[PDB]
Amino acid sequence: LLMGVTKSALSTKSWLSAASFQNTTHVLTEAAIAGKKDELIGLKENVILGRLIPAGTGSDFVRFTQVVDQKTLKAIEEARKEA
Amino acid sequence: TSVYIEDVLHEFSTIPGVKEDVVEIILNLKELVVRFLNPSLQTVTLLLKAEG
Amino acid sequence: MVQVDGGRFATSDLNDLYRRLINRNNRLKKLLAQGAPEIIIRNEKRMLQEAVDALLDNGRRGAPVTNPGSDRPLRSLTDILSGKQGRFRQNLLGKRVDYSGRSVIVVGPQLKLHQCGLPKRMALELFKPFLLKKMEEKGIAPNVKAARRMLERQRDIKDEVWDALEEVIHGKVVLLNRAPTLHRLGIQAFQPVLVEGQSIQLHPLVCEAFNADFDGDQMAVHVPLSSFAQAEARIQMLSAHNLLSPASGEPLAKPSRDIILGL
Amino acid sequence: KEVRKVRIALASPEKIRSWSYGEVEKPETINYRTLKPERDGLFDERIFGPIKDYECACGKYKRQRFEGKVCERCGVEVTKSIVRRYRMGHIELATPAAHIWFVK
Amino acid sequence: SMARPVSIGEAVGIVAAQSIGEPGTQLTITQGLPRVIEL
Amino acid sequence: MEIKRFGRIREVIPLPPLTEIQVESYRRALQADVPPEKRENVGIQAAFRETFPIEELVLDFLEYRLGEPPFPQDECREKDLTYQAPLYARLQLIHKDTGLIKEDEVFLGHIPLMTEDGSFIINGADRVIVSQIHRSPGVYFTPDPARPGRYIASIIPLPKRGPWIDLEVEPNGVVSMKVNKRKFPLVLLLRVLGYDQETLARELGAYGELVQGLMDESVFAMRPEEALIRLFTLLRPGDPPKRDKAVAYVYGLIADPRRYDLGEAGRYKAEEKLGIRLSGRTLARFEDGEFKDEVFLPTLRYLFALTAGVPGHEVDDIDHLGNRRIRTVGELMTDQFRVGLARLARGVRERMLMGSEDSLTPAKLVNSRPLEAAIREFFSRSQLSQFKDETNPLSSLRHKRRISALGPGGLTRERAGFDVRDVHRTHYGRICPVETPEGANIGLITSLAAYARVDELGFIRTPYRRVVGGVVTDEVVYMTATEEDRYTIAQANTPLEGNRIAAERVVARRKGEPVIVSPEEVEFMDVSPKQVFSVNTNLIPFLEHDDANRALMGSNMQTQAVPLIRAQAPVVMTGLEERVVRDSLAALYAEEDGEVAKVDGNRIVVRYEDGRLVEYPLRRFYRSNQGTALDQRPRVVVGQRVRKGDLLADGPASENGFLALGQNVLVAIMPFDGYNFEDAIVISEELLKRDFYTSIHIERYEIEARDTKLGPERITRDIPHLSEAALRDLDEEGVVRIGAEVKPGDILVGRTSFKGESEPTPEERLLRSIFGEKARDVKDTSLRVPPGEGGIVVRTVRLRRGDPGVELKPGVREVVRVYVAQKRKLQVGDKLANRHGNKGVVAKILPVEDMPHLPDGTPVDVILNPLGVPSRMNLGQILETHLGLAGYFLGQRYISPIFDGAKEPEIKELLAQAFEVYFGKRKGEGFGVDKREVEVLRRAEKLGLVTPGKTPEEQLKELFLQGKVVLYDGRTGEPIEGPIVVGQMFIMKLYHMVEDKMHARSTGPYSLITQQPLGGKAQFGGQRFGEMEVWALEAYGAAHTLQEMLTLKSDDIEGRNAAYEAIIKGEDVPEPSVPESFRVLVKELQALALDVQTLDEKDNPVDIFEGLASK
Amino acid sequence: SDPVRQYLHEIGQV
Amino acid sequence: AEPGIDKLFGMVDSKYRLTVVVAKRAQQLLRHGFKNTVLEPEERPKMQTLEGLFDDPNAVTWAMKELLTGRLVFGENLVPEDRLQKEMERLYPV
Amino acid sequence: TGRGLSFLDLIQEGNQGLIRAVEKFEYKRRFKFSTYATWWIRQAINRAIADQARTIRIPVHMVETINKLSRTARQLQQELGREPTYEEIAEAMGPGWDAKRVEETLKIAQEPVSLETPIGDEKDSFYGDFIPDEHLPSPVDAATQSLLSEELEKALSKLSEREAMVLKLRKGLIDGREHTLEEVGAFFGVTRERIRQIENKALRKLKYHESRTRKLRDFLD
DNA sequence: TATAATGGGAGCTGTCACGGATGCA
DNA sequence: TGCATCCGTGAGCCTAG
Ligand SMILES: [Mg+2]
Ligand SMILES: [Zn+2]
Repeated sequence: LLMGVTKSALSTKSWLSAASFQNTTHVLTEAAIAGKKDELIGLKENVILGRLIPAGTGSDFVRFTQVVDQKTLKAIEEARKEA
Repeated sequence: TSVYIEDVLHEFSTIPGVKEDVVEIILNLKELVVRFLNPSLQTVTLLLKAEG
Repeated sequence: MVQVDGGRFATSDLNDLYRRLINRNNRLKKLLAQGAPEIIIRNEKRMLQEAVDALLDNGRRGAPVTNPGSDRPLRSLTDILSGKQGRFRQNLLGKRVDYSGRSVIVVGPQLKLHQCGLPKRMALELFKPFLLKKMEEKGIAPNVKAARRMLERQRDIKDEVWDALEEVIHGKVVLLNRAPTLHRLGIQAFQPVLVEGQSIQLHPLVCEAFNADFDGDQMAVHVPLSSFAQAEARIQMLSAHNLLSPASGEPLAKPSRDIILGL
Repeated sequence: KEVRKVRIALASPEKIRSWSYGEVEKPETINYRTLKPERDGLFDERIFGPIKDYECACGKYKRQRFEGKVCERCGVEVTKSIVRRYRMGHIELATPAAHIWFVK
Repeated sequence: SMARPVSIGEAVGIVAAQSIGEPGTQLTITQGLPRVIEL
Repeated sequence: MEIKRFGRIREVIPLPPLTEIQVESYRRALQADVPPEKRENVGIQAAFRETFPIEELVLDFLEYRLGEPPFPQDECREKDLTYQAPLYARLQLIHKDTGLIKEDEVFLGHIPLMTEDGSFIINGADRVIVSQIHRSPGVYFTPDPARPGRYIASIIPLPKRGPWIDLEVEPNGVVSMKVNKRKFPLVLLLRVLGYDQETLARELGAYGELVQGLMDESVFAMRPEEALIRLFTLLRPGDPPKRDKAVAYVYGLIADPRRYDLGEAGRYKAEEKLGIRLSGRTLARFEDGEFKDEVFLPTLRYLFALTAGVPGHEVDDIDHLGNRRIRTVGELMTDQFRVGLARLARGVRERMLMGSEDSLTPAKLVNSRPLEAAIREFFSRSQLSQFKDETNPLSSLRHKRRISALGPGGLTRERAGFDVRDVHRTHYGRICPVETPEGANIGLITSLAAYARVDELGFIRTPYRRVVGGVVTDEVVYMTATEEDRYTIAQANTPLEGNRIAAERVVARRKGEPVIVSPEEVEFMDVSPKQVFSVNTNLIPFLEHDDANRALMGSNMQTQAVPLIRAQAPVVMTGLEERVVRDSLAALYAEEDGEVAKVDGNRIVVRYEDGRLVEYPLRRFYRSNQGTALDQRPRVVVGQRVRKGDLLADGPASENGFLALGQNVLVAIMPFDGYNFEDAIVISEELLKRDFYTSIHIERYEIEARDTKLGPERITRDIPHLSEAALRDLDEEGVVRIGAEVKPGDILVGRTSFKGESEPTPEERLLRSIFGEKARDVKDTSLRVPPGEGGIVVRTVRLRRGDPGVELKPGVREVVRVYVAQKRKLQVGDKLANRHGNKGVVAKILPVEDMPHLPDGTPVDVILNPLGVPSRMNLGQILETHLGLAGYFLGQRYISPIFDGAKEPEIKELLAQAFEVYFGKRKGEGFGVDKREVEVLRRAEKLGLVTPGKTPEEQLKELFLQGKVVLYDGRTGEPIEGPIVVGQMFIMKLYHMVEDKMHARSTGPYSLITQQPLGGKAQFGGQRFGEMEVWALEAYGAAHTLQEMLTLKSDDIEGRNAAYEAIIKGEDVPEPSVPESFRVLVKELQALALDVQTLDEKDNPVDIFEGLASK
Repeated sequence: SDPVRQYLHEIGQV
Repeated sequence: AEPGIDKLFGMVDSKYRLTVVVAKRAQQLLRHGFKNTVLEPEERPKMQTLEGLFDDPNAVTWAMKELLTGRLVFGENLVPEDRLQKEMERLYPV
Repeated sequence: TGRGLSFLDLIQEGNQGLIRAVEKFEYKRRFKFSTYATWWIRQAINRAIADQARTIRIPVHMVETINKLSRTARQLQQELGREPTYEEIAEAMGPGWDAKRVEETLKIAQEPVSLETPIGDEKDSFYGDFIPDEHLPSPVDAATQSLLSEELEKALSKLSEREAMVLKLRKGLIDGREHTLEEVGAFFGVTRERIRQIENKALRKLKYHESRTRKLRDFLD
């Protein structure tokens, strides 16, 4: 099934995205009837919510990377080797 | 560098009996060529009084 | 229901809509208690339904509820939510922000690609809390409060505060943006160079990606605050780091009219 | 706990009443002489919250020592005035009325 | 923009939309932007 | 200096009074000069005669009268009053039963008066009523878009004066009349009009296939009363079909001259189109009890004949300027006056039932508040009532001469397609095809042509000279577009000897179509090329060499010129710059011949022939709507003899009576180290040195002190916790003294407001105890100077309550206005522009010793980039530069007419006369050719610009005739490797200045509901990081920067407080939190009965309100 | 469709 | 252009990972007052005020330079969070 | 119509008046019903208008006074050819009315304005969006208050534990309440005079530290 | 608190294109 | 099942105002 960009954007899973795009009342009525849950998968969702978007420095792929200097590195190494 | 006119409060003024505004009077005072003969001298205050 | 400078009151249309609803509902309750006939009770019930409709989505059904002596439809909750002026598009997908400025831009050909010219007085406000902290570090003020009261007046500003602002903005970058922002290159990060005057100095090579020229354009400035935001702006958004267009891969930071002409 | 999802659903009358801190019975807004909110109106402090932080309407309780107390003379809880941005009211319709979204 | 493999986490959708939209104001014996929208 | 003027064309007539479109309009509308009995049924008189008499008791209208203004124009502008005249109306109340008559003159409030220049003073602010173009009322025929061989006939009255009526021939064959969004068979209405089948068949049977569909046997069977009742049932279902009700409704729909009104234009157009005569401005009449048709049968006959194909019936071009008319100030004000009068009449009729019917007077019967408010509404909040654009005098002139397609009764922006915005052929000589805004308003806002004038029916007429035989008469005929479509009209430049056409073939127009035609076919001829363009466009010399897109930019930007303290008329004028000043009333002129008695900086006294001694005061340093100093200077001397129409005082932006919008600067066209890159402009510091492009501006600050529920706001010098350093320049009463310099943060007016009731925090209790000082009752609320503003205090107006002649709005004790002036010099970021569309920002101000300079030491003033020229196609500025070089050396100015200006041969001749002065002075002073000049000549003859082998002087002359000269780089002394165009160009400093634009904020005011920063420099607001900005940040992947914009910068209250605290303490900014606007969204959705719940990954609720909204 | 018209019709039946 | 930005991008599988590393290290430096730096005194970034060459206050500049030196180890799941924080505050107290 | 209440609202209130009239009507008087009906219907309509037509509701007698003021001003303007002053309006109102009273009555009669009033002829800007929020503290204000708390605690550390506690209790830094000297004496087991004395000496040491360090003066605004 | 009084009134005007529901042959 | 026809909804960004 092929739809245009407008209908495809309106038909997405995120009711926040759809209702902030267009046909706000239609989207909100159908979503509230269905009891829809927005999982906050896309950008517009987390932008509305003020959350850190899931791209770039917000991508889970790079989010949790740590930095540590070799001094503290060896220190904690011997520390966790002392038990 | 500086001009005081009696009974004139600011540059955007106008003296009665004078055709010029203070802006134009100052623009004319910008052309005054004042030669100091004494090289040690560094500030003069010319005084002008006129009527009629 | 707020008082304004002149002691006058401004109120939302939702209050008048709610008042319509309260009045019609109380009159319906009293009409029912007094055993009013069915024609009257029916009229009151249909008016109550219309009042609820006007509160929730005014203009949806029937004529829009207006204010007395006005053609302006009252702003209902549906109107508040939806539209280009609606809640989502106007205040959730985009906001007015602190630590931002706006000024007329100027050609500034002496800058290196990673630089821009930020006027002193703009940076004074754009970095005001950093400058307060640095004026406390250096001896220029006993505390933040005294430093701020010292900056408040424009004749109380001495040269040490300018050198302190220089120490403050060292290495930091600011975001320049020119509307309309048509692609990600409509915002770029530059190391600012404090200059006298009141004009922003753009670099020549970025004018093309900005669609900027110098017939009266203006650009907005934003100060990334956190170390994380500064890292983002310097690594990912620095002008000299975006030379090829993401749309075609070809360089879009390339020589322009005067440069091409001389060469 | 951190937010992960956002659910939107229809509201029961019981849930609408559970949101509400009081019924707006009068259509008045504020008094024409005192400029204070009119009781049981659209800006009632007893319903929606104190206009000023930790200060009930009449002024018997005016500090943080009483947070949660509901003044016996005026009926206003002494908490942060920010709650007047948050606390819902309600109106009890005599005849039920259709939500025009689900109609039109 | 870098002539190298794209880094994981790039907002590729937004980049695509902006890349397609930016020259729209330039689209003119030609069907042009109405054709682009019809597609 | 000498003023050489080119141009063979001699104009048989001068330009009409340029503001007459406003002046005559309002004068005819008011009829204040006509004695009442001799007034005509127009304007206010027509409105009164339309509203009266008022029946059921009878109240009739005798006459009206206007009084004298209670306060003159200057006092109105001073005290924020409306310049207006008192309106009285003599009304006699009659009892049709008794015969009693009680006649009284009731006072219906005030009506705003138009000033001398065609503007208005509404609440002290100058405003202009912009003319409105719209489709003329009448009867039109336009093709049905569905069926090609069918046509819709439209009947269109004045706006708000009746419904449109559409006649269509349906596919089923019957003719349908469509009114008020409802269709029915026209046959029923014809039967109501008294038409019978015999007359209809004998009147329309010539068209075979249509009268059959017209025939309806049942409708012909039923009587006129039955058909009227049936039509009422068809038009208003549910309403009981009472016979008197149906009579009233159909009458007020089709025949009531009070409820249905064609224009006078509409009546004439219907007559001219259908070959009929109208009794009045209605479609039918009510005579002797029955309806008598006047419009419907003619329109139906025309529609049938058009559908058939009968010769003599055409479709109508609805964008023809004979079908689009101009509603001027008089007509718009009259419409609003009629509506206010109708509301007053409703009140009168309602009171003619209440009260005691035995004892009543017109003074008791009339309440004027409807009319008062309906006039105030128009003048104060109409879209066509605009804040007057009085930057310079040409701004006001052009503003008054503008035509809007927008506004009440017209198109909204979405309803504008291409047909309206298009330049129609009939715009020739009526609407300027150049002067129009860029952007969404293009083709909707336009300007009246120079020679064009609006006739009494509202159509724009343009003049033409009569041509009989081959002789061109001096008699002019002003024609509408409709009448212009009848004649062959030759061009204005067609050659002549005396009054006779010279050429064998002339260029002419038939219905705008261009055609080469013999002198015997010439019926009329153009007056001048000027008549094709607006007043602003006619100020663009060498316009014939400028592409229209950039000519538009120059024409519009002339409006934005700032009056400079040393303004000059351009070296290359077009001829209109004197009439512009005159008709704009900038300058001051002598009434009759006489002799100057006195000359002051404030006034000029003249003794005329009549012996009477007349004194003219001079407006000195007044602030205009846009803060540009309107200021008159005296241009005569004591004892100087003057004639009628001579100049006594120059207005702002006027030099000796010539429009002086900018300055004449020496410009070199060359790149310069990238400082003119992409239209930037380089200027010499010598411009600042001699105060070129230096303008005086004034700003008005205002502060009120009113009564509170906590005590009186007091304007006072006693402000708590402030030093004498901060209070230095305040007088006894707290107001800044006249003449003191004020910087950002300085107090203009001191004010104390009473502190709001609040308990001191325990911190404040302990601090007050530590210091031993009472916390004052009042609070510093003084009016300080905004950031980036300031200057010199030149005026202070103080108004209290209780002092004579003053009454403020209720509650306000006192008002104070401070006026702060400033002498703005040119600086980087200011916008310059020439009359050809070349506009730029000052980017680099170089010291004189760096400027490209002539061999004789003369440095240029402005460096412009040739790269601005080729893609813009505005060579007129190049021609102006050449002629300016010539005139710069010859010491003379020129008047080059539009499309009849200086041509290249004559420009070369003047350039040679100038080169003689340039080079012979040197060769006589004892100097030969420079070595660098020889090198430049070498490279120039390599460029093919001079002939190899001629002398250096001859080659330099060859270059000079091309407008190019040798230029030394002041930084090296080495010459520019090529010859460069240097000359005098007229350049203006536009209104857009960096001191006005530059703004910056760190923290400031937030909005009430959204808790986001406010917007606009005026409110110290933040920049809008909108959707597309968020998109840019997303595509970059700057998640934390985006989250800062979303939370810490604007909406996170907790986070913004904590972030400011962390930055002033030296800590890293804290992790953000929930945006207050998202909380607002949640609560508004709850108000819409929608449960919105934030959830953790276990699907349990998450309270983003932290317990404050849950019991 | 029009509440005033509908109520006027309802009135016009008694 | 930031000095050695090409090598800094070569160090990582994702430029955004590079940015996160730089930002977290700058946070470390600010929180510990630079007493934890991996830069020798001759490698410290300097700025030119009227007094003289002073330590560059830009912790992000510092962190990029340290990353270039390579005495920093970066990656996911290297140490518990509280353990890292407490060991860093034990070595370099606040 | 056009008095603040809609046509249908006026119709419903008039129906209420008609119900009252049906209840109170006395056919014995031989009057047609419409007379008594009309009286009660007019009364109900006018009461409803006065009660509801204002956002800030105003008592009915005050409404009638304001409308008397309105008609007085209108008569004066129709007889003077100009709008009247407060003094002329007070004169025409007669005994007990002065210009101050006329002005205060006019001020009380001022109706509120809409926050969504359009600013500009385009549909982009509302009047409310230019109205700042004065209630919520600014970031600068909140930071100043927290800095004041921190500096006050700094200065209170320069005291002894007990003599800083006496000040914290007597000035509300603890409990939010200001304890009396007898209460602080009962808490520390000393005489009320003893607590007053150690409070005096604690404030003395604080004043000395202040005159020495000048760390709190900037907080006096 | 009483003479009788018994169904409103403004509309509004030069766009357009599409999607989806209703309405007829 | 197929069309006309009606209703509802959307129609660029920032500035100032
Ligand atoms: Mg530009
Ligand atoms: Zn209380």
